[PDB]
Amino acid sequence: LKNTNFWMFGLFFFFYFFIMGAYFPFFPIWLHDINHISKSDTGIIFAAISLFSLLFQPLFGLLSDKLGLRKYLLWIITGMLVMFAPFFIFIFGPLLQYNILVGSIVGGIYLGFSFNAGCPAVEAFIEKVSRRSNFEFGRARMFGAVGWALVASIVGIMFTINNQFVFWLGSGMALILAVLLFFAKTVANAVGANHSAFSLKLALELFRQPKLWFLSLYVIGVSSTYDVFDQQFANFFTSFFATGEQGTRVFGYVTTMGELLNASIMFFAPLIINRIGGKNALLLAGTIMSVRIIGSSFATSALEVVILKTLHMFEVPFLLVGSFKYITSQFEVRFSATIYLVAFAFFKQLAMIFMSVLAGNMYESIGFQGAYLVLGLVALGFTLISVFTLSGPG
Amino acid sequence: LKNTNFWMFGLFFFFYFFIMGAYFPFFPIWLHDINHISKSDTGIIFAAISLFSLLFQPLFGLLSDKLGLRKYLLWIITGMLVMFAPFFIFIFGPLLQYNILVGSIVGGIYLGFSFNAGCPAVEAFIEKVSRRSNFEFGRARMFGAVGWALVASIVGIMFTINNQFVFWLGSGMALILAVLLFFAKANHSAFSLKLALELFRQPKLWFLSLYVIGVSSTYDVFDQQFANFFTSFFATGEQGTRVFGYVTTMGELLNASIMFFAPLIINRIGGKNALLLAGTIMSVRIIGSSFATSALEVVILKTLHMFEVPFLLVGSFKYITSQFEVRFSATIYLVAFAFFKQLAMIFMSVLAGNMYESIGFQGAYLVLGLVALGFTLISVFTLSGP
Ligand SMILES: *SCCO[C@@H]1O[C@H](CO)[C@H](O)[C@H](O)[C@H]1O
Ligand SMILES: *SCCO[C@@H]1O[C@H](CO)[C@H](O)[C@H](O)[C@H]1O
Ligand SMILES: [Ba+2]
Ligand SMILES: [Ba+2]
Repeated sequence: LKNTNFWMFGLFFFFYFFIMGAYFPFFPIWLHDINHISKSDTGIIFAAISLFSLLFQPLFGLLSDKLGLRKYLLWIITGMLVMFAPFFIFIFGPLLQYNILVGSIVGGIYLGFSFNAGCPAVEAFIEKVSRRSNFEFGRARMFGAVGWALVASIVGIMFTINNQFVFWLGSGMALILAVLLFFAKTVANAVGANHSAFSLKLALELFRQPKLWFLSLYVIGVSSTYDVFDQQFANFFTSFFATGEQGTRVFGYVTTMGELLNASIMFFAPLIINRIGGKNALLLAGTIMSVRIIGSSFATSALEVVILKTLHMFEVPFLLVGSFKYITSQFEVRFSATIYLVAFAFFKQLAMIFMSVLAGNMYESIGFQGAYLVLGLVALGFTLISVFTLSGPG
Repeated sequence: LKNTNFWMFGLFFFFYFFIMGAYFPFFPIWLHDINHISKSDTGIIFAAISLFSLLFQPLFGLLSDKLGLRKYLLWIITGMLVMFAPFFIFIFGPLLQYNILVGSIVGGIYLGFSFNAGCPAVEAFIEKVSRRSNFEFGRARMFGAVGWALVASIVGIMFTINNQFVFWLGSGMALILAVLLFFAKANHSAFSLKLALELFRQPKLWFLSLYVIGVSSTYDVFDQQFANFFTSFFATGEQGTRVFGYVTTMGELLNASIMFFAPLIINRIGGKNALLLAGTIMSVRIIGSSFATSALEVVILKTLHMFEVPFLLVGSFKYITSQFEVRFSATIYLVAFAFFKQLAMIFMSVLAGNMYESIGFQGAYLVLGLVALGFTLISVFTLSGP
């Protein structure tokens, strides 16, 4: 309402999703369209993205939650963010062009994990400040969602003109804006509080129950398959458009409009989830997941691929809250700590290391639409197996 | 549009007016409110400010224009700017508190002239880069005006909390930002003694000089310590700087908006009338400040400074352009606008500073408001006709 720390972190949510909004959606276009990198090479890039995510994400889930609460980690993340443009334009870009991809990927994910493994730890850090004060994390998260939307259109429109200055703008937002939010720093009943910790015996007891294994199979079979599908979908999407400018213009307009569609539906989504149930609503996401990949295998027009892109926005709430309420309804509260780590974060990244290579090589071999039928078949395949992930009903 | 040197120098306009926006408007408040310096002492500080300006400004007008074009001078200015905070917090601040003002003023203006005499030379150096390329100086100067406005509100709001870190921010802005702009690296006039001697032969200069000394210097001195007088009308110490921060920021947006449409007015009214209009609004503010009673009344007096500026910037330009030979313009700016104004401001700052200690702010404001309006009435007859 008037909380001084609220604006400190509300703008921090906005100015981080500014740099997040610049990098992530326009990352594959910057590799193929701009850096002229092949489909197999991009497959190697995204495999290394998932590898550093598998290493750094569990390290931050133990740090930020326990010792990291003293703002030390958040400064390190900002230290990398300050040198956003003098990395892509000066270090990252030429290392890829050097034709040695193996040498290049290592140095590439060192600044890459600040968004992949970095963001959940930053979102967990602002989750703690919101619980300490009056302001709610839900309204604080929405402050940043507009920053993701504002950039997506601005980068999409200004890309073909000069992508170099949009990168040169993001680094500045981490420099002139992020530091200002850092110098001005820091009996209670919480509405939602997750003060959890994990151990080897907690994980060993989690391995005793088959519930985890059937859940893991959905995370690997369906989710990882779909997550890999989106890694290089942008290049396939842009191809359907009249010009090179027409591709990025519409792709910029879609992620911006899609975010407003996502937040609007994610709002009314818990009402639906509670009536459908955790298992059934999770499978609702799996159908709208696989229908997009399998629909992409027969894609013919530009307005047809626009309709396919929006499906991703109908999918997200039924999997964000869908995964939450499943663990909440089918697992002990104490186990939730290992669950996110073991399945949601470890098994998903391990599957995404190999799946990204195989699909990346499939675009080089059988093409986009060719690979989409293979991945669309397996995602729908595991979705049909997920109907009987507990016991055979009657 | 896409000029690589435009962004390298447009941001240079922004990040300099960042440090300019920190120092200049909040300089008197840092002396009286913070350093606890008297009105007579501040009068001595501003006299030394005008003395180093009278010495360094003519030296840079000959350097940057001729030899200085090889970026050597711009590097020296940045060398002082890097040590902005380790000067005010470490050297300048204690020297004043060492209750020896004479010893302190000398060392104070060595970094002080980097903004007073420094800025016109920086604005002239960048005027040359704009002339060399596609991008225009008019749009490049505006790039920096937002930097002056962004800081003014940020310093005004954060001052009472910790003024030490805002100073610690400006020095870094010259360090991490200005150096990066250095790795990535028409008025062609000259002046002489005979040009200046031919200038003294014509009475036009003397009548113009009298307006620059009588009216302008009087008004410029008035603003040197007005901020302290303004902050007094406000509910708290926080209320003074908050509104003073909001006013210079809003006033800049009001100034740029009106200076845009101003040349249209000037060309219809004439050069003399533009100066006569600027002088009336100048003296009315000073004389109005002598009877000031409320906080929203002083806010209205502060905005009048923003109504005045275009009628004197372009007002002075078109007068020389319309009543003097193009060759003479080089000396004109040095002789009256820069030398006579600073010489008058050396003594006027001492006398007015001593007047606040003697007859107070409002008291001094009637003496200065009477003379400024006095010279404005004589400028109706003295100044060269339209
Ligand atoms: S750490 C949160 C970032 O996740 C992304 O958030 C944006 C904008 O808020 C969109 O919701 C994307 O779908 C998420 O991947
Ligand atoms: S070299 C600049 C001196 O002029 C001042 O510039 C600031 C920043 O834009 C404002 O225009 C002030 O009104 C001027 O005094
Ligand atoms: Ba949570
Ligand atoms: Ba000029």
